[PDB]
Amino acid sequence: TVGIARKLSRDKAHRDALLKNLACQLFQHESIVSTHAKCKEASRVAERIITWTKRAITTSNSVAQAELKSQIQSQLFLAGDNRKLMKRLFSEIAPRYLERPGGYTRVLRLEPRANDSAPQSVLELVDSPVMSESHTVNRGNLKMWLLVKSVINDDANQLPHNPLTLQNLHKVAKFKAEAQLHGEIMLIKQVLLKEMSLPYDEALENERTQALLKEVYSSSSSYVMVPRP
Amino acid sequence: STRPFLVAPSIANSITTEAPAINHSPELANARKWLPKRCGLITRKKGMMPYFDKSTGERSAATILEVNNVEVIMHRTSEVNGYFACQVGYGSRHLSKVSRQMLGHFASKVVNPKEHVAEFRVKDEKGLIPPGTLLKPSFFKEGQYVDVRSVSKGKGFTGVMKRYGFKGLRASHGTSIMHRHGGSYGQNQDPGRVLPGRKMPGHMGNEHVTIQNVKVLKVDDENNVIWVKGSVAGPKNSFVKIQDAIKKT
Amino acid sequence: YMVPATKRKTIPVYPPVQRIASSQIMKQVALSEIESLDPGAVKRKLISKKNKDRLKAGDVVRIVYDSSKCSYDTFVGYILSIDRKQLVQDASLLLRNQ
RNA sequence: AAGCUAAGUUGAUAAUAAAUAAAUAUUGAAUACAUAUUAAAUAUGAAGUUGUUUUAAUAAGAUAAUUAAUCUGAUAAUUUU
Ligand SMILES: [Mg+2]
Repeated sequence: TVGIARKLSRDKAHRDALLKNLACQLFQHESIVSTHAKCKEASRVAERIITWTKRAITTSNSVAQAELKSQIQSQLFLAGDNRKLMKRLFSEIAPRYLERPGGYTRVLRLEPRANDSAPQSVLELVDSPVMSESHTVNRGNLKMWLLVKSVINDDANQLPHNPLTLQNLHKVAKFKAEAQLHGEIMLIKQVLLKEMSLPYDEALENERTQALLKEVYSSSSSYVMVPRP
Repeated sequence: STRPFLVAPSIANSITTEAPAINHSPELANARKWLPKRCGLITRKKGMMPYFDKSTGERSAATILEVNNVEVIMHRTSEVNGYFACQVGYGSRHLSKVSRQMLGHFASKVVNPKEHVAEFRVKDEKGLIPPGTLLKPSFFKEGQYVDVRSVSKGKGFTGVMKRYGFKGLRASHGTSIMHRHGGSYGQNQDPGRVLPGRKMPGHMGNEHVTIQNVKVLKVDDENNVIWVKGSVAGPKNSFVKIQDAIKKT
Repeated sequence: YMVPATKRKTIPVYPPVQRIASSQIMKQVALSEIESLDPGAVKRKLISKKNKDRLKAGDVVRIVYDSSKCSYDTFVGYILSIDRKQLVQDASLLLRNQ
């Protein structure tokens, strides 16, 4: 009771309702902005739900499967725009994480909101598909977009990529096919260029992307450690 | 090759005399003190579990003290430092965590960058151990008694009811809005103030505690642990110090 | 006029003697204790959550004490509960008799 | 379940020693005796004193480092002992 989770200045039931709601919204929209604390707890729930889904998908035991399904049902409000959410979890959301061991959600710190000074954050699903057909882009993963923007900026400036940026890119790649990733980047890039003032040469851009990918993929003091004399 | 120096007659003719023994001298104080003969070792409180005496079949609550990488770094003497003591280190620590100065110090004494350094004060020069030498749990015998030092769990800001076991007030018989309060905190005008050391709410715990005469139950070099009978102060992973006891030597 | 030529010496850093995983110790100790206590996991088998024919609330049981250790009489009781704990050796059971 | 808790567990009630209070003495004049000394010398003597033990503060001293590709700190992030 004391120190197992956040309390969030709400009594039990209400808190539970809030958290379930947040999870549902995250599943719906892929990315949401809220207070930091709320995000932090919401992620815990969401991750657990995802894992349950995964287990249901995998495990042979019928009994286990049923139980997991029940748990999933319990942990959601399947009513309005969440009516088909159960289906979505199994069919669309859970598969993306089949190989990934935990860390399905990403919390990113924003600026504290001006009126209230409450510290804010983005909570979002990790590998969310950025390109929906009959739509162009999707309301996807902010981090990826940010990375792409940074890359573009670097290119514009003709500076080398920051090591941090490279690390981030590598992380993104780890659970991602190369070609797919490249495609995603390309999709992002055009859109970004359109948004910004910058021009767009297709082939050149492609080449740049390829170069970026290559470095990412194929991997490559005053104190002297010495034995006790 | 002389220098221009003078000298007063008052100071030249002053007969030599030795200053007598001051009680507030370090040397004198040393003599007074009731110190252990041997040294001790630094340990980490890991947890608690039950020891079973196999003959009598009796259950003793025992706390496990882990003696990882304990090593004498250097010692202090009456001539230089005014007391006899050995600085013992415990446990390895990563370069990144250690100050350059401290690294240098460690190098000076051919040890690895330690996790916790502590002096153990001893009686006489005999008690000192050669520096750079390792200590094991085998330094203590099962059955012997030790004195343990560690830092108690912090209770944060505590009321007088919890700190000093004040009785508080009655629960329901008129009593209003003061159920756990300390009551009067002084007398009227004829002190006209609150006396120093009045028991009052405030921080409790996270303080040093010496617990005396604890029995060493077991000592296993293969596991790097000592077993002590009873409860030792502080949380899991707190640094503890054990010396051989003075009351039951 | 000699300028002071500073020289920041490269400080050596020696490795530790012993090699202990402090995070494992407790478990190891527990294991050792259990080995000491019940050779061949006999007492452990009953009370095992993986054994089907274990002890359950509802079982009536006769506890037989060793005569060499103590001089206690043997006790018969209906098990109300088996108390399983974080570590193994301190498990117990609570049984009654009218 | 953890945690917190006592009705639970564990431990302590700090020695050894120094000088003493009331008191108890030795020798021994001043005062041919007597007198433990409100004389010179020499002794016993208390849960009291000094001290010890315990905690907090202070920081003499000691070890090391020296304008720095990872010197010592702070700001910042994830946190709980
Ligand atoms: Mg007691």
